[PDB]
Amino acid sequence: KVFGRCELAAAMKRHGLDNYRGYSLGNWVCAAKFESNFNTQATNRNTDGSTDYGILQINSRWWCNDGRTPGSRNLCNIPCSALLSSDITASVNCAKKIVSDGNGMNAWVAWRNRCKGTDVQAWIRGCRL
Amino acid sequence: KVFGRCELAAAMKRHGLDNYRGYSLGNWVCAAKFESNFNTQATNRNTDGSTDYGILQINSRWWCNDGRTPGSRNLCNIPCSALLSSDITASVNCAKKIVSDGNGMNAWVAWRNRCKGTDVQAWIRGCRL
Amino acid sequence: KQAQVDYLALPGDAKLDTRSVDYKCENGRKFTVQYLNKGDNSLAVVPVSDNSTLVFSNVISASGAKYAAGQYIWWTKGEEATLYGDGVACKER
Amino acid sequence: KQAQVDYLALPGDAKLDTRSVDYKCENGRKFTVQYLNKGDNSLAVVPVSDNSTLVFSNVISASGAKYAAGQYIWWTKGEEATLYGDGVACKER
Repeated sequence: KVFGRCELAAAMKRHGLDNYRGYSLGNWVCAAKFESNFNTQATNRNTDGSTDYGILQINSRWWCNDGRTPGSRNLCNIPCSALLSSDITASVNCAKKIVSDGNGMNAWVAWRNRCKGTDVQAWIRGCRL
Repeated sequence: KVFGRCELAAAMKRHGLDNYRGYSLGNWVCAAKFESNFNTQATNRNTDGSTDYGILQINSRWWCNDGRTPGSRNLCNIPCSALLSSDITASVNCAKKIVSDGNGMNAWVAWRNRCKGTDVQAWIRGCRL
Repeated sequence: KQAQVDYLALPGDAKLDTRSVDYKCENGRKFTVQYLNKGDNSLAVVPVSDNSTLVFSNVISASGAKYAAGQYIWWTKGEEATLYGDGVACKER
Repeated sequence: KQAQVDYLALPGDAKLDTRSVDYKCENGRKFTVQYLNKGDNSLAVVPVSDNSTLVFSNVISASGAKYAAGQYIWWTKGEEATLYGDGVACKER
């Protein structure tokens, strides 16, 4: 499923992402936009043998287990396949742990290169949350 | 020369360290205390073959050149010997560049382990500035 | 002529996977990176310049493959990459 | 019995210097670190635990020797060291 922008913002707001660890809602919608383009089934292989999964592209070396990545830490203790549902719960929860563990949103390459320092609030405007 | 605490705080204030890059005066006096204990001649060898010099323990691999450290970057373009004066100017200027280059005060191991999250304002109290 | 090379032993008995990838960045630069993945260790040997090549070590991140060394960060995402430090955008090729 | 070994090629022709140091940390842990210094590259092979040993790469800092790998930071200052990540105060011996 490809979430709509506002549709995604409303779902993320229900989970409590607005101001989660000090990050306003727009930051989360923004990271998803540039990480996956709102596609819950997006996957991308990386140079370290890992793969990024889901709408928030959770990495298989550090956070989830996809059974094919060397040196897997599985810190969210979850199979990567569980992060590909049209319901973003599993992703939001692992994302909360990632940011909760001090990793900050700086942990997302797309957020760092496309959201950091921008008008992130714009990503929730017109949405009527 | 071993600077006195308040004696050091006054000198650092004259250089403009208070609120330099958003870091209150206390952070700078605190970092000196735990890095060198206010001794302008302090030197410490490290596992990477570098040496830390002066009251702010500036590193010979990244910032100054002591002519005996492998892979020297000398980003402050200065000989480490010039960082051992009883006048902290050279040290303050290189420290300004280090923090000005976004390395933050987190760049100092002593600040990170002994000053971060503490009552740093205390290090300038009772000083009369 | 001659040539001498120093080698570091990588820890563990895990299978080693090596790969060389050519890139071209937005500043004209063109170089090749060597990726080494063995168990918990994952490295990237990158020539951050014409006379300086660094051994980067994979560090924790949420997405992509982030590597660190010196004052640089080499962060890859698929065929794309970004070099931060003195980010520059690069593509495989 | 047997033993297999994979080696990493350290870049450049600078002189390589290696040193093994034994530490003891605040949690009772006891291990040995291997330091490799060659040109612009500086590494520290550290067993962050009983079953995981990582190759850390030296990264920029103002003081001490700061190294990074995985979710850990190994920062040394003289005979002292601190390991951050899941910090712990360690010292030589």
